[PDB]
Amino acid sequence: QVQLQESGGGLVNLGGSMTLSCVASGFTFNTYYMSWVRQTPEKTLELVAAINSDGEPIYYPDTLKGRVTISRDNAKKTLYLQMSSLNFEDTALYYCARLNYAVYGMDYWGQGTTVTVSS
Amino acid sequence: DIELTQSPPSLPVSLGDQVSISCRSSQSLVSNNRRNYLHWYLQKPGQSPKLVIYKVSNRFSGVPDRFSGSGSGTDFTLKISRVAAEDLGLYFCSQSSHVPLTFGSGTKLEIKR
Ligand SMILES: C[C@]12CC[C@@H]3c4ccc(O[C@@H]5O[C@H](C(=O)O)[C@@H](O)[C@H](O)[C@H]5O)cc4CC[C@H]3[C@@H]1CCC2=O
Ligand SMILES: [Zn+2]
Ligand SMILES: [Zn+2]
Ligand SMILES: [Zn+2]
Repeated sequence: QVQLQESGGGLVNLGGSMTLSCVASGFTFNTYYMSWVRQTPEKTLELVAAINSDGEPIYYPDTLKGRVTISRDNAKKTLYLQMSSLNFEDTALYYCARLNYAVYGMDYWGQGTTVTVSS
Repeated sequence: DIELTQSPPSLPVSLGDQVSISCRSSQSLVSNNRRNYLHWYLQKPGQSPKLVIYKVSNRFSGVPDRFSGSGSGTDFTLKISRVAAEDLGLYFCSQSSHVPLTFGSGTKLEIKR
């Protein structure tokens, strides 16, 4: 069974930073492209970042360029997301999702980790 | 980017109903080499999103027989032949034909009051 478990969310002050982790099990993590999708209170879903199996970012939205970093530690089977200068809009449920070659999109999703931005 | 509009936003149903939900794409999904890369996820209440169907009609791993999908171009449909309690939650269509990958406005399947 494919497992994804995010961690690192919590309360952040306006303009602070966040570092999220997602540890993977049940699959060969090093051969899969990965992504971070955030879900707002409104349940809207938005792609935050994507990375290849090689550790190279393949996507960042321009609404966050300069404040986000997606990384992976293949040996630790962990995916990371760094975000700085958090604003009120960064408040969301952050999910890590595995990228499937046949779907050309997300297959499995973690449980998500919540980031709450406070003034 | 590509907007995916889901009709209806909310769908009140009765267990055993046969329902069809819609996802309309703001741009054609046949304009390039990635023809109709339209997928459907179910976000059951309190749980994470699960892949139901990918690439219009393909049932993902673990997807019961009662789910099916159709469409080409800009209008896609997800059909549930007999709604079960396990089918309630938020349905999201998603397209991966164009960059970036985008998600739909959602269709909430809920028990009719
Ligand atoms: C994020 C993205 C939407 C999703 C696209 C995607 C979706 C699935 C996917 O699958 C990955 O395919 C590798 C391959 O092709 O060899 C296999 O090796 C991996 O095991 C598998 O994980 C790859 C890609 C690459 C481009 C991504 C786009 C970049 C911009 C964008 O919007
Ligand atoms: Zn648009
Ligand atoms: Zn959009
Ligand atoms: Zn395009």
